[PDB]
Amino acid sequence: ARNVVYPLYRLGGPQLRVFRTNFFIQLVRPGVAQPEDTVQFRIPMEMTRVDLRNYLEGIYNVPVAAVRTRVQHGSNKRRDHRNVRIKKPDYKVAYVQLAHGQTFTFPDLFPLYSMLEEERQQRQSSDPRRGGVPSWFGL
Amino acid sequence: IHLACTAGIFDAYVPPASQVSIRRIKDYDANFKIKDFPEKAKDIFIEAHLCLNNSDHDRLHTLVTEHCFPDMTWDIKYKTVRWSFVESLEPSHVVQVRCNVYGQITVRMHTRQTLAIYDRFGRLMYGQEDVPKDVLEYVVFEKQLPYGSWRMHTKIVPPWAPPKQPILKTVMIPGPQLKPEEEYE
Amino acid sequence: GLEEFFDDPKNWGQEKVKSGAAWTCQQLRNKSNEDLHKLWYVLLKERNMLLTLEQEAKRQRLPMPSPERLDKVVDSMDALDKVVQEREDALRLLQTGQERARPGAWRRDIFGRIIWHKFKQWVIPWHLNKRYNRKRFFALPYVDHFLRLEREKRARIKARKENLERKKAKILLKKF
Amino acid sequence: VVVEPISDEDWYLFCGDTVEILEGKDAGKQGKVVQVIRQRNWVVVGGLNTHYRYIGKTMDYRGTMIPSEAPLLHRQVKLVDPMDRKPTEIEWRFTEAGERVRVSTRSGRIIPKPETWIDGPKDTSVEDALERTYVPCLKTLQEEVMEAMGIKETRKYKKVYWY
Amino acid sequence: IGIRLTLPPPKVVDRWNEKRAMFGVYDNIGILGNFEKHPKELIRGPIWLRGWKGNELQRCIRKRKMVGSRMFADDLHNLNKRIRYLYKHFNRHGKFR
Amino acid sequence: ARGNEYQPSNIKRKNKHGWVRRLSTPAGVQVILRRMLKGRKSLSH
Amino acid sequence: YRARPPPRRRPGPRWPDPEDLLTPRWQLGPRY
Amino acid sequence: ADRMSKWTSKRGPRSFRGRKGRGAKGIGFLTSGWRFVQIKEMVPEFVVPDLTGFKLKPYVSYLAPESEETPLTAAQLFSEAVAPAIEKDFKDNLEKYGFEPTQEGKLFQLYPRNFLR
RNA sequence: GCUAAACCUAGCCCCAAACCCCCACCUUACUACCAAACCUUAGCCAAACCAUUUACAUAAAGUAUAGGCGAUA
Repeated sequence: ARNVVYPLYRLGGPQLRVFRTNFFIQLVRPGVAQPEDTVQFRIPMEMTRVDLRNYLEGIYNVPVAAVRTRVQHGSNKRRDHRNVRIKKPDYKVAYVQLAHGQTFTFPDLFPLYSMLEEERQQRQSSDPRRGGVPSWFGL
Repeated sequence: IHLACTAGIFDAYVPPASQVSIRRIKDYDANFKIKDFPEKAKDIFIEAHLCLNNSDHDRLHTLVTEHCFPDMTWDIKYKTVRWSFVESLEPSHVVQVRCNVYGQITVRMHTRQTLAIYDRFGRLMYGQEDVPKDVLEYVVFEKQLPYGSWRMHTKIVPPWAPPKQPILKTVMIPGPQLKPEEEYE
Repeated sequence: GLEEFFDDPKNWGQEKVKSGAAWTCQQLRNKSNEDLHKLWYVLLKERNMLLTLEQEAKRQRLPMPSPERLDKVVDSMDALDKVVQEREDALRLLQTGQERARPGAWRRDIFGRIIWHKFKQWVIPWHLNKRYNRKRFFALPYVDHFLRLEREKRARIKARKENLERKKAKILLKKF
Repeated sequence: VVVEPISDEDWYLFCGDTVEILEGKDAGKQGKVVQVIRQRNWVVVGGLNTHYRYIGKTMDYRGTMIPSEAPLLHRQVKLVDPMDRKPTEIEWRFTEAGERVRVSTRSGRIIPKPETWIDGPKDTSVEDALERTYVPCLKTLQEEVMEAMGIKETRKYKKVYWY
Repeated sequence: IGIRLTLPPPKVVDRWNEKRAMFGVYDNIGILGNFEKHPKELIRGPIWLRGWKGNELQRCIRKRKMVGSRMFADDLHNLNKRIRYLYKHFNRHGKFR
Repeated sequence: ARGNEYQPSNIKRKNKHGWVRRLSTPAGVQVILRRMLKGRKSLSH
Repeated sequence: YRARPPPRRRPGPRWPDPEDLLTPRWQLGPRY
Repeated sequence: ADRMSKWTSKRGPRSFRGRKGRGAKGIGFLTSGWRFVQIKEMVPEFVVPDLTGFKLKPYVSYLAPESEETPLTAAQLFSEAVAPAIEKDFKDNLEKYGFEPTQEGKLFQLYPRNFLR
């Protein structure tokens, strides 16, 4: 879990257990193409390779082979009108190579105004014969 | 947005046995006679067109519908319009009666009228100032079937009527133009 | 496997999904404990799915299909914590009395402010630690002057707001 | 922007009330309130107080015109009696039917207050969201789940020095 | 440019308000009240000049010695500085001496 | 052309003007107290 | 506009309770 | 010079960059020669249920009856749990009903809090 | 004709009255986890320099009194 103080360990203690986990994981289509065994995750910055391996293996039952993590530095050059630097959050990206020769690719998700259309198609735009007169007067 | 109008026309009568529509319409108000429509139709038409000369902006808003105000006003904006009705020969009359759910009526008119529209510098561009010319017109009035005013919705042009008057101005119509490579072939 | 990170395929790109009702604190209080755990992990799966969906939608620049679902589950998640934490509270007292699970005390930092020091866990007793005793927990006398100033500053702020408040009301009563 | 202090108890108008105006444009006409905006006191009324506005206006292109409903202030507009046909002041008078209900001043009339779905593939049945499966337990969540699922542990937690 | 172009909204002064319709009531509580009171003790305001007048220096001395132990630190330092300056000025500066 | 008076270095930052150099002597706590009086956002590097 | 009730001396002896620290020293001895 | 900006792992000389981790927790210690020893007892090994046969789902039906918040105040829990028990047994010492005079024994202590989350 | 003009609440000043306010942080602060505090106020400024000297409710009274018996206190 995150934002919690952990029980400390002394030699011979019990196993530290998190019976109601706090972590929240999302996953993203890689920006530059990745091996067919790699899945790319965003995980909270208070999380570790061992945590993520156990996290996936325990919750989802997806056998993981290896994990490598990288902490991305959000940009801090984008100034508000007060001229205050505004920094979007740093994040942690985890590359997870699956085991047993499996393969994966992020599937392609995502595969009152009738009045304006109807009045525009029947707008009766300027008939250049008319030369600018109001047409409508049947007189 | 509670439009006061009815988008399009359900069945626009074709220019040259509807009591169910009467039952479904007059019920919602319960005080009306179709034979009371001719006088009101001519009165609203003439007073509204006089107001078009006046340029009383609010009165035109109250009389005409949303689909009818802006197109008239924009052209009439920044150019005087000296419209005038004169003595009529033929009484107008209902053409039919048509029924979220807002109703429609149509009226046939054969009038004697005059137009004179001047440029924003005062120069004539259309119509003759005082010639009383006969006209035939088909006009649809929409009825907002609470307190729905019986406004003039639109006028419809019949394809079997003579064309429009000439125009005192000379006009070009640039059609097939040249291209930097595509020739006039 | 990983397919649980995306909802059933029929909902892909639908632009609208029937969203149920977020759980309610009492409606969870009616439930047991094991079922509470299981429902928590169910909601975890849902929250992962929805956060992934949001990130992808933001990446495409196509609109988020139905964002409210995310908010709903988050609220449910929050509610769930409260319920179990309530039982936690409703046990601490009823077997130790303590109103806070994590032990702490009141102290005076080096600047004089009264601060609530929550304790950390250590495995040597405090009196022979070398980094703990470098951390002052007392106020030398030269601090006192600044305390007064700080209090005075705060007083001014309070006054202004209170004063300004009634002026608004007064002006309002001069309209009606 | 001056809006007089009127609290919820002192306020009477709501979304969907039969409202007749006292002043302003379209005087003395009745309508309904789609929305009441308490923060700035806007009263939208169907087709009443309308002001016609151009939509689609460029430097040349004129577009269409629509009667946008200009909202109204609460003093400008009062409620409508469904029987007496007269806007009467809403003096909060306690009644046996309801302690807080709109009661007319001219006559002892109480005005009522104006204010579906199916289970999906991922929604619970109602009768299964109320089962009283909870037995009152003094054991915390951790003990109960460990005993339930058979997780085993006997190594003891060693003493620690909090401070 | 130093002039406006729109007349301000005409202020409404209610010359027959409460606090204008009584300005001076009980301003003679002594000469016809058995001299129980004194108009001095009708005038609200600061504790250090309820019924007293002096120049700026005397006024600040009175403020010090009468409320100068309840006043915030920075204000008190400003006040002592003001006494020092007004002393220097009144006692060493001017045309007449 | 002149102006090379300042070659930055973080060790010297945090070991000449840090939070644990102000709190090492009482005058430094005067400085940090002045700065959290004036309401600054950089109490000490 | 019935004017406000006229000011008066507080009708009775002033016995300031001796608890509050604001009661001035001179208003507590035997002289007063 | 960037006084305002948050101080993080990416700024200082090489020593700083090595030392200041982030919120990620430690799991073990550093033995001689810059070697790392990780303990199985500091890895927060998760627990999960078997979701088989689970009748509860992420969203509740809108049709469910509306409710009211009544937080589990301590006396309420004690009543619901014990009051029948004390009532029945008093007609014929408190550890026999559920009380725990101390907490050093059991693995899931309440105060101080040992079990995580 | 451009550029420009023009406004009036945002708030603030002086008073009264009342005594006031989950997690991480002394190591390189915001980093889960190891062998000591007390000591006069100073001199600018006036004395036309400067050396003794030189301010920090009401009335008694600027009186007794001090003072290169002087500026002043």
